[PDB]
Amino acid sequence: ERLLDELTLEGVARYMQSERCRRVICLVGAGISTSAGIPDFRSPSTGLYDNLEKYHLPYPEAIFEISYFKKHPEPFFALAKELYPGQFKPTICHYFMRLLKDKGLLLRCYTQNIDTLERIAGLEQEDLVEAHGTFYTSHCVSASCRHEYPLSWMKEKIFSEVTPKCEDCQSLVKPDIVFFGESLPARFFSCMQSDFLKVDLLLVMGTSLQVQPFASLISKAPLSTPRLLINKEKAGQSDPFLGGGMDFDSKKAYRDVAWLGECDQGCLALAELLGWKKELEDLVRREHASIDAQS
Ligand SMILES: O=C(NCc1ccccn1)c1cccc(Cl)c1
Ligand SMILES: O=C(NCc1ccccn1)c1cccc(Cl)c1
Ligand SMILES: [Zn+2]
Repeated sequence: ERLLDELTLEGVARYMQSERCRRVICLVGAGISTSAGIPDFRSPSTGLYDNLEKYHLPYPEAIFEISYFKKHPEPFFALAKELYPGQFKPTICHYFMRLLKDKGLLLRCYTQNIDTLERIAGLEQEDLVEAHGTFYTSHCVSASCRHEYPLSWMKEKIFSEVTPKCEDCQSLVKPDIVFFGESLPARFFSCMQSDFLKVDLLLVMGTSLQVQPFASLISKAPLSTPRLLINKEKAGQSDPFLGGGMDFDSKKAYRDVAWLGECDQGCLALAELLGWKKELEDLVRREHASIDAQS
């Protein structure tokens, strides 16, 4: 009746190595980068919204909003200095996605994260839909210029506490983040339209599937497509209040599996089942060593 022979990680692994599973879409959120030292600035425990008094804001969310930013970019860039990572070292989860790419299984990774770790882990622009944008590149805001600047340039400006201005036209330069008040990139909708005709497996890692329209991606899968959640908490189920949600646990469940724990440990377990654990270990050890050894 169903593509998975059982609703377990082992069933998913068996399906993945069957001839029926050729194209995997990953949907990822902040949970895949916390072990890298990047806080989930949507979890209250990080306390982002609490410390934001030194920036003297009209309301807390204005520092994440596009119009305020264009009028007053200094608070955003001071906060960006405060929150700048000490290192950019992707996680076992990120490299698991790189292994998917290497094995010819990765159709697309849709990410909510702006932290660039997918790119550092070796996913290419074509592999990625950065649904909420990214720090990886920045652009002059003037429509007639749009000069692109890499993260190293932006970092130099942020740490020297100089507001980044375009070298060609002296306009403000903004990281390619989707600020509040901007629309998600057109790439998100056009890729969605094409990719979900083609997907054999949805791997949902490190996201509670609460932010829209990203969360709605799980309902774009074909009805037969298995969907594996690797996350500290079960998520994406139909909300009993607000009227294609995940069904892990009912008598009617047939394709959705929940593996509850840290994303790294779930990806290690899945890799072990697939026979990839040594490959993943070697890839992570050498990439981490190269990052640690940046001189
Ligand atoms: O996610 C953030 N900062 C970490 C980071 C990641 C990659 C590159 C630079 N910074 C971040 C979130 C909200 C507001 C600001 Cl201002 C920064
Ligand atoms: O989450 C979003 N953007 C990321 C972000 C990070 C730091 C500062 C501002 N925005 C976002 C924006 C607009 C609509 C939606 Cl649905 C999400
Ligand atoms: Zn410019």
